[PDB]
Amino acid sequence: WXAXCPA
Amino acid sequence: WXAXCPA
Amino acid sequence: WXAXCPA
Amino acid sequence: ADMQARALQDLFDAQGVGVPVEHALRMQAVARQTNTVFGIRPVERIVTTLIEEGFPTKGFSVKGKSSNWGPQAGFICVDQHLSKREDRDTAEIRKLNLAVAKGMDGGAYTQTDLRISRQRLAELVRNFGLVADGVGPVRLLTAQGPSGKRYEFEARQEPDGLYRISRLGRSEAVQVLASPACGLAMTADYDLFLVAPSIEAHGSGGLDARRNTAVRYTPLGAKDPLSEDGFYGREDMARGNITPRTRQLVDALNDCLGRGEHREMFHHSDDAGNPGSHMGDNFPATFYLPRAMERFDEVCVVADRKSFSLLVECIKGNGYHFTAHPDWNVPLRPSFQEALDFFQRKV
Amino acid sequence: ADMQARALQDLFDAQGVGVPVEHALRMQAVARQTNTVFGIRPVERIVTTLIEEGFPTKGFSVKGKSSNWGPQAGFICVDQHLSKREDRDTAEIRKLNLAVAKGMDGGAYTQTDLRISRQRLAELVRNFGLVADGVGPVRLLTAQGPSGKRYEFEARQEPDGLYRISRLGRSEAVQVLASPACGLAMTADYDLFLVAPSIEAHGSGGLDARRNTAVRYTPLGAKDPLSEDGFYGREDMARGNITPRTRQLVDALNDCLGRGEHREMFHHSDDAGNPGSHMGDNFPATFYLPRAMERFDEVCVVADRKSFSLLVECIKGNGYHFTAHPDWNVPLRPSFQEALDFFQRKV
Amino acid sequence: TTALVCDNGSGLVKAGFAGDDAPRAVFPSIVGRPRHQGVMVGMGQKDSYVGDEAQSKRGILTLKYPIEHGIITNWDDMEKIWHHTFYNELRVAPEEHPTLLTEAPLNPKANREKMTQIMFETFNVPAMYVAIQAVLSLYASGRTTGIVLDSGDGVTHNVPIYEGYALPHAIMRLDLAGRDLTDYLMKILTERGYSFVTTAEREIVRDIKEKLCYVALDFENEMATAASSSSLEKSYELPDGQVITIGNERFRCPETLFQPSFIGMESAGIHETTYNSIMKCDIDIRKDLYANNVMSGGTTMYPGIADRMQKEITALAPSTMKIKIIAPPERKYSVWIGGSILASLSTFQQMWITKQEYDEAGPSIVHRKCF
Amino acid sequence: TTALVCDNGSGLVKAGFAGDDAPRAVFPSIVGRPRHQGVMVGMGQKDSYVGDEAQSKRGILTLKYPIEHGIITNWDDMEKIWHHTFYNELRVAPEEHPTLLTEAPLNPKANREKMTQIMFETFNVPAMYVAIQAVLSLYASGRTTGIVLDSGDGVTHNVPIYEGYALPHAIMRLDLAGRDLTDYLMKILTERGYSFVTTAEREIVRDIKEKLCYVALDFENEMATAASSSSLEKSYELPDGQVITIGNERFRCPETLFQPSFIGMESAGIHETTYNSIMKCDIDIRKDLYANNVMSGGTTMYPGIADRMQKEITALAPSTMKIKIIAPPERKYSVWIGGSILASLSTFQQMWITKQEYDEAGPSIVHRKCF
Amino acid sequence: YLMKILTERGYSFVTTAEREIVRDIKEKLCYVALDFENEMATAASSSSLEKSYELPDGQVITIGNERFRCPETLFQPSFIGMESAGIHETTYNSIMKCDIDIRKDLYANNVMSGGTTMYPGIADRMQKEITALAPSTMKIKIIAPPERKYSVWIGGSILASLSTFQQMWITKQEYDEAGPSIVHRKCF
Ligand SMILES: Nc1nc2c(ncn2[C@@H]2O[C@H](COP(=O)(O)OP(=O)(O)OP(=O)(O)O)C[C@H]2O)c(=O)[nH]1
Ligand SMILES: Nc1nc2c(ncn2[C@@H]2O[C@H](COP(=O)(O)OP(=O)(O)OP(=O)(O)O)C[C@H]2O)c(=O)[nH]1
Ligand SMILES: Nc1ncnc2c1ncn2[C@@H]1O[C@H](COP(=O)(O)OP(=O)(O)O)[C@@H](O)[C@H]1O
Ligand SMILES: Nc1ncnc2c1ncn2[C@@H]1O[C@H](COP(=O)(O)OP(=O)(O)O)[C@@H](O)[C@H]1O
Ligand SMILES: [Mg+2]
Ligand SMILES: [Mg+2]
Ligand SMILES: [Mg+2]
Ligand SMILES: [Mg+2]
Repeated sequence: WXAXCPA
Repeated sequence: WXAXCPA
Repeated sequence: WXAXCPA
Repeated sequence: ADMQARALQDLFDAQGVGVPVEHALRMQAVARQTNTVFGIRPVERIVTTLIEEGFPTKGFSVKGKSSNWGPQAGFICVDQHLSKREDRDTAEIRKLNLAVAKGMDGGAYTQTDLRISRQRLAELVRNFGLVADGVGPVRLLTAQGPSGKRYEFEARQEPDGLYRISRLGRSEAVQVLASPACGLAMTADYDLFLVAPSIEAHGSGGLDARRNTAVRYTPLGAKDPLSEDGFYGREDMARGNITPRTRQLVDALNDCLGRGEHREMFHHSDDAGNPGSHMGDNFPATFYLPRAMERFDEVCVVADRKSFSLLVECIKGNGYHFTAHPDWNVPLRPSFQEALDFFQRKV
Repeated sequence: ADMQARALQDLFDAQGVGVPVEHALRMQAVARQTNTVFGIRPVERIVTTLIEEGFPTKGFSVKGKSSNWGPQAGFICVDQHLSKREDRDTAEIRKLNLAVAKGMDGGAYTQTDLRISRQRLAELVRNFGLVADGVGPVRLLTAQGPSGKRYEFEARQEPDGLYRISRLGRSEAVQVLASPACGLAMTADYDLFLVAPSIEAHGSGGLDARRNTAVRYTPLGAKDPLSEDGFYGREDMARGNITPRTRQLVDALNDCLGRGEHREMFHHSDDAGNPGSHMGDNFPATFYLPRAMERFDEVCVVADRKSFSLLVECIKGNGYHFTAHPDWNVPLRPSFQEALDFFQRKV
Repeated sequence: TTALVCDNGSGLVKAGFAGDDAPRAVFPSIVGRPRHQGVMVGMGQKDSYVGDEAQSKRGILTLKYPIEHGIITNWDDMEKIWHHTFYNELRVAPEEHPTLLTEAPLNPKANREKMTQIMFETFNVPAMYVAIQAVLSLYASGRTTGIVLDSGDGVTHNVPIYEGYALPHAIMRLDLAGRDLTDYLMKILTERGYSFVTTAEREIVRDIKEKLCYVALDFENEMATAASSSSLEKSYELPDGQVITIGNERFRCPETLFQPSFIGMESAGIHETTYNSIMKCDIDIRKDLYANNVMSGGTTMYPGIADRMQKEITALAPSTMKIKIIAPPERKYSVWIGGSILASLSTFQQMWITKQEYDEAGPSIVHRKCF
Repeated sequence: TTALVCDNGSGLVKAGFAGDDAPRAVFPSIVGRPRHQGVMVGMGQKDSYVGDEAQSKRGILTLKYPIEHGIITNWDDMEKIWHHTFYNELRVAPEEHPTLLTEAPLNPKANREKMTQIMFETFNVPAMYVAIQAVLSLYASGRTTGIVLDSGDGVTHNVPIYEGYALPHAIMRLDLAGRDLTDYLMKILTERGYSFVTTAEREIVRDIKEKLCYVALDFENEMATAASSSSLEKSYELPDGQVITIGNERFRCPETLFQPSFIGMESAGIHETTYNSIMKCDIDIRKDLYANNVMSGGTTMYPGIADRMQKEITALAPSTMKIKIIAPPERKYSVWIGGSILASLSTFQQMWITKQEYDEAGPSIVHRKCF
Repeated sequence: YLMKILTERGYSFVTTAEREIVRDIKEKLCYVALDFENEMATAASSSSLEKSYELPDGQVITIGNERFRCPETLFQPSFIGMESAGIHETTYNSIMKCDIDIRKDLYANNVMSGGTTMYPGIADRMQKEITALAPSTMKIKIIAPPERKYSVWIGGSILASLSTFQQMWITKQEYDEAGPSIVHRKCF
């Protein structure tokens, strides 16, 4: 993801 | 190691 | 070789 | 426009404020930017030039008193024969000497050398009652020790362009604490008086969560979870009873000053959080207002505790709020008092 | 510049150090080159000139004590009537005589002749309390045996330009051990105190792998694989408990000295590895610092065990490390103590 | 003796002394407990962290709020929260001072009865009272008349009061408030890249709305503008220096107050709920209620929540009414300020439940002004 | 009673006493056995040579390391290594002293269980503990918070710890460390003339990198410079006085830490592995992890491994973070120093597995802080 | 996670591609414990769980205890260090988010789909755990057909076959006229 997690 | 690598 | 062995 | 500084300089000088106006405008630019009122405990006329020159400043850990008189004026002695003189509290004369010696061993470094510029010593003589006999480089000084004592002070010029100092008999050196990173001796910091963000912003995040909310220790009997050093041990040891807003502000108020990179003017918690505050010791203060006041102008000198009350009520009515120190007994917010008296008058 | 030696000579002489400064600068040049702190156990004012003259030195195997007094000062007696005098440990008086006789038969050669230069004997009288009656070549001496005894010493000049010596009654010869290769009598070696490489380099390769890591023998009960002579038998018999770094350093510290090719000053393991070390016996030491200290200068005289502790903490804080001898109880590295006390204060 | 005033809202403990103009202690009602294995023998031994001590030290902790929708759901953690309030934040022995607590209207009798049990039996408080928070917001507004849209972290409730008589039948309550708006923004941000998902990340999204979010004055036109233009895209910097760009959901978060259907909730918005609470009132008071829509509590702090409220009530109100929304700067603390008023009044010193009375009458005495 | 602290790394036994600031014994974990026929009746009878006794006496021996990638692969040789540690190097009866051993995180449970079996049944140790080496590196760094890039002879592992809570899910481990760099330099040197090929020649190439090798701050520019100029060609003198000239591979050896593809290894480098280990952490801790990248263990000793690490993490970290790499001079022993800290703490004296507890609970007790 | 738990035994799977061996190790050996603490007690007591697998090079890997600890991570996400409710608590919490009037029918229709619901005993474990959460009179029924592995695709084949659906396609003309907002027709 863009923020919060890796993707 | 037992598997995966030499040790 | 240059070092380590004869050639 | 330069006239603004011109007027503000006379507002300062009449009131005996020692902040350089060239700093007061930079701090007010920060008050305006952060939409925060804040105050500075008194900076004396004595210190003005030292702050202009760019000495380090007293910081937090440095226990010492600091002089208003002699060539050591505006510095912190640690050859404190001032101890028998500076406040003449008899228990302070010995015991503050020894407690300063404890502080002297720790965080402060020491310099056994004043380094007065002759132009600085001249301004001293021109203002603060030093008595000076000069053959140029061959300078020596004379002063009043404010118990009433008189002294000879053996200055010596150096290739530094700066005079060493000593007192009568001890005519070699004097020791004025010097910041441990710099080589230069520390002068008086801009000790924050209070920080009062706009009350819409007050308490946002954790910003105003002072590390000791009720500031002064009192024991609560058997069920008390904190011992005295358990209570004070959650002060920040470098900043004291800091709050995240106060910390961010004493970053911004150092970044704006163009100050030297280890030469900061503000180090520590606002006096609203200092468990050793005394109210009649804070004045005259300077307060920085984001906006038009309403007798002041927007860098306002507060002369006395009743003028402070009038300022606090004008701050709190404009919507700035600060959680006072317990010992202050400041006025309550206008829109509060106008409700409280609405109901105390049985409706 | 010569003033550096000029000041360092007075630093030495006040502290009673007997290293010649013309050597101290060569050893410090080696400390700087190898980026190693190292120390030398005391060299007495007595010996100074013998080291300058270029006698051999005591080396390792030579068991003997060595005198501070009389014309035999700075030499090793083996006509040890000093044995009843030199330390007056009663068991030492007989038994150290006989153990020195064992050593005398082995590695040391012997000379039954002192060979004092008159200028050397004059410096002796000028400093160390010899009493001298002279008709030039016809010289004889008088001295204090430091139990309290007094003596006559029958010197005789020789075509050597050097006086033989003897004591009262025994008025022919005295036997001062003499290195087996040279003909000259051995004087006191520069007994290394410690070697403390920069801790990035400490333990690289095997360099600091002392041959007996735990230095002093204690038995471990039934499962112990080493008997006492099995333990000490892996000391190097010529250098003692040497480490490859100590060995390389006592090569470099002989090559730099411009010393005569069988006349070396350093022979053996640093005292941090000596199982017979005594701490209150090592002082005053001289330590050689690669860099500016921080009261010392970079060839620093350590006067007493508390000054040694202050040096050890300054070494270890600059990043030099040495594995202390068990009996030393030196201070711990600053960046260690500041972590240990961070956690001992429950966090 | 000063009383404590102790507005333990769902979101922040606000506590202080009566007759003081704002709380001393304002810290979140969170108890964190460490979700990871302690390895440093010394500091990991602290079992749990309370309030601001745990909003920092944050990412190591599972953060539990003891109070949800104004109802205390965990009592051991509320005793932790109150223990820290009295002995670490206020530094007062509660044995010594009366305690004005507060709670929402229309919530379980078990909450007053457990709060009062705990105050009388754990903290030994000498006397105590449990005021309705929207009554306190009128004491803070210095008026006897008005419809208080007190909107908090847990609850939004209207209490209409007229000339000092509350009209309990007209009290609305929504379990829709700043926490449901946090958990909504925490979803709407995943329409952009950003996956806030744990507790503690809840506190980042909370700070993202307490900073960036504002109420659209005309939601469909702000949506049209934000779809047209980047001119709304304020950005925020996460605790690790990543820059989050927000823009459209900057106003869609607090729109959930006016369109609860966004958070999937079958309800009138706060404008319809305020108006419907005025219509529940006697027609003869509605002019004065319309002229005194006091707002209080934190989620009324969004820029443009007044004015949006005024526009929407004025669309509902019958075109000749002076719809006036009273949203003072201090509204954030108005419940506490009004509790400081109330606990200061001399006419109030008879209203404390003394511990003797609680022991004689039993826990029914606490419901003195029930709602 | 002082405890032993006994960091039997893959490369060196470091052993000493708790509360001492560095190991007494530091000698390689090698057991050599003679590969040639003894003919001098007397000294050739010694079956095998351990540690520094066998790194000298070297060319006669096949040198076997008992530990590989942090896993003990030969146990009779590890009992030799420990027998020599206690009775020849430290000269301590282990019957007498507790023993803080260490091991890498994420490695077989059989290693703690065999180490503890051997300590309790061969050496009769009275009590013992088995700490994670990257936790010890924080005790050695005097801080509770940081991401420890402990890089050894066998293993490189990151353990992120925050306020004393390790985050085990974020622990990275690479079997890429100074020994894989030795065996790589031992190949890159054959691009020049030099064929180091046996064990023992492995120890020459080890000393060649422990001396000559350094980390390029900008690898492609150092490659361009070394191809342009002889200015990098430091030379080393082999044990027989041959001069070896090195130059280009002086920095290509430790580049293998940042480009593991050189040693043919599918992995992120140590900078990407440290950053990826920070991203595995809760976003709220990453600021403090970024400000505390402790480095420890020997292969972090290369000149410019900090600064290269800082440059690379700062290229990865989001441009506002204070990327700070903490690489003290003593980092070489930081695991041991931190074990000396730990074994000195009074709060720790309860953590020893006593032999009574091991006998009652069986070998499961040893995994107390497992990772 | 299994790729880590296997290193408690000897086996260091560590690269990608070795990820695919450990994937096949769980797609074969792993199963969900019906009562995790009792399976842990049994596997510590006995070798009776130790199925073994043969790596691509003929090494035999023996697994046993971590055979069930892998998919337990669905019910105890704290194992993979993840702050979350398990899938049973997450399903139940998703039912509680629903209107009370529908929860009876949601409780009676917990469809499972997609591959990680293929572990032996993931139903039944799911049913036991939801039944521990659900209020003791609800028919907690877990629907886990054999084809669940493809149920998302099978259901897409259904959907794309329905005549009522042929209006729902975004045609390229509509995408060109309306722009990319049209794609969010059923957004969630
Ligand atoms: N903010 C804060 N300051 C503290 C605390 N404890 C001690 N202090 C120190 O007490 C000092 C107040 O008295 P002074 O040291 O005379 O202030 P000053 O500005 O140097 O005044 P003067 O020149 O007349 O000596 C300032 C502050 O560094 C604390 O807990 N918080
Ligand atoms: N490094 C080392 N030295 C040893 C060892 N065993 C004996 N020694 C010898 O013990 C001697 C220490 O005492 P002294 O012989 O009095 O030293 P010194 O420098 O001659 O002092 P003084 O002139 O007062 O007699 C020096 C050293 O040659 C050993 O195992 N290692
Ligand atoms: N300035 C603000 N803007 C928007 N939301 C806010 C603001 N301040 C607080 N909030 C939100 O409202 C709640 C805090 O409410 P508050 O009423 O002050 O405490 P409580 O809810 O406990 O009475 C939190 O959800 C917080 O996110
Ligand atoms: N100064 C150094 N420079 C480069 N590599 C070093 C240095 N010191 C040790 N090493 C290498 O690191 C390994 C020693 O690592 P160390 O961590 O000290 O012991 P262990 O690996 O057993 O914990 C060996 O590969 C050695 O080659
Ligand atoms: Mg100050
Ligand atoms: Mg000697
Ligand atoms: Mg509220
Ligand atoms: Mg290691």
